[PDB]
Amino acid sequence: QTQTIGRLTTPGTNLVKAYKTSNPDLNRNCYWLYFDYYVHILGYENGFAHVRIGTEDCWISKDSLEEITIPTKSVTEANIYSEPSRTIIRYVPANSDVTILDFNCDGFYRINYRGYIGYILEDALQYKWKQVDGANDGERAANLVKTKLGCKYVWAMSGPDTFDCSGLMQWAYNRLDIFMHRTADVQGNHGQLIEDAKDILPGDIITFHTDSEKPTAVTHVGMYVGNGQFIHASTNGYVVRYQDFNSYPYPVSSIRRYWT
Repeated sequence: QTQTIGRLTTPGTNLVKAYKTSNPDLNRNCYWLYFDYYVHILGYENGFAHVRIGTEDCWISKDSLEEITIPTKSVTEANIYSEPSRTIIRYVPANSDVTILDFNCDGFYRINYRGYIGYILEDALQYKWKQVDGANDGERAANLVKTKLGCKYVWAMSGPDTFDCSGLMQWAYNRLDIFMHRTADVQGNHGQLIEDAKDILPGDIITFHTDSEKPTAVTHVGMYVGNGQFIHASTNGYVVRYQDFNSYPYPVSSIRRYWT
């Protein structure tokens, strides 16, 4: 499928309602999407853009996002194929200036090279769309939140500069084209369940019971980042901060793995 790149702009605010069809009851949105998130644009219809995050697709107002392209230079000669697979369309010298139109196409960017359109290997271009390093998406997610240490706590925010506990998680996995829902309790009910804290890995999310007088309730979430530490947007300082996993005095509800 041919797709373009969307960056949410939500003019004048931080959120836009999402719907599951192009003719919705505007009062019955399935959830929201947020400022500076990234999506694949599937198409347009009835004033809405059809967007996709990983395995999730929904509809948002065309005014809430902007279609964008990404220029970069190549660092490794390779062939621009007609689809993300090594019919040849052209060739890219040493470091040619190109323009990316789509990403994460089974290892292949979709680009424009001096007027020629097609798919090129990800590692051939200087720009790396995940931004961070890591052995798997879990470690990448962990390194993404580490970049946010010190960011201030604000309710209902998901970046780029302020966060609440659940927004930090959804922001991090949106940067990896992996969708999770917005609230802590829903996040803790999806992805692969890790029943054993000794088996946790960076990028795994942890939900917690933080109210002793409502001990089954789930309002708070963090992400394991290795070495017995997790990171969370916390009201204990109103900041994104490290937290010692073992001495944290609030019980775990679930450990969930959204990376594969």
